[PDB]
Amino acid sequence: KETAAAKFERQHMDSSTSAASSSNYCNQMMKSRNLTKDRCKPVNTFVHESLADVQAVCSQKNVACKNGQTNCYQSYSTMSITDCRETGSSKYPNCAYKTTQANKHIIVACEGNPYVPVHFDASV
Amino acid sequence: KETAAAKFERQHMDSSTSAASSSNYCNQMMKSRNLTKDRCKPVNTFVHESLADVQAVCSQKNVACKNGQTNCYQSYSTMSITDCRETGSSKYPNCAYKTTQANKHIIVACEGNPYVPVHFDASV
Ligand SMILES: [Cl-]
Ligand SMILES: [Cl-]
Repeated sequence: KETAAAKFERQHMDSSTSAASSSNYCNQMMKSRNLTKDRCKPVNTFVHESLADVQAVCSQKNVACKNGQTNCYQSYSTMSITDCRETGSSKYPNCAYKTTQANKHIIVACEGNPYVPVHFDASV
Repeated sequence: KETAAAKFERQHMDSSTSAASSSNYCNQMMKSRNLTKDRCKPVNTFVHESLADVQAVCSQKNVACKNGQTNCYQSYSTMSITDCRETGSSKYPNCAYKTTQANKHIIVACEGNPYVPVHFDASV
């Protein structure tokens, strides 16, 4: 079974680009990160910063998570991110995503020792 | 019982300002919109555009909702928004919120006739 930290990395980290460079970024990334296996994951955000920078958010601003838990942290700085969301034309096994690039603060839930990101809560 | 459309308006519309003008905006708005009754609502976004402009999103870009439903729409343009999230010092009945102002696309779930916003899903 995948650890929570490893699942966060697979679903939400893309440090190898500064930004989404085209409308096809999401289609490609959702497939390659194995997020379209038995169904199309409806919504998923990738963060274009180093793993270290994202891990560091866990000691930044403590804020409530949408679900009411208190282990969420908001990045002090904006980060480059890409939101991927299924379009109307999307139908498994032919998943289809809209790619929206933005520079926003991220909010992650953190857990464990080491205390690292385990869920992507939202961007602001 | 409050209708879904009316609840969306109360929780998410603030057309009377162009933007959050101070760190105390959220404390004031969460109280006045009755979002701290029996407990502090952990997270809440206010949109600083006209009601008409937000309603119009329901005929803009159809995208998946985070929960997998297909009745979400992403605004074509960015809008002025303020995210309110409880801080560590927050303890009912003394709720305390961090105010974060941003200009971002909004994503809302729409329902009904008229087909209007009933949930705020996320901002991008
Ligand atoms: Cl996500
Ligand atoms: Cl919200």
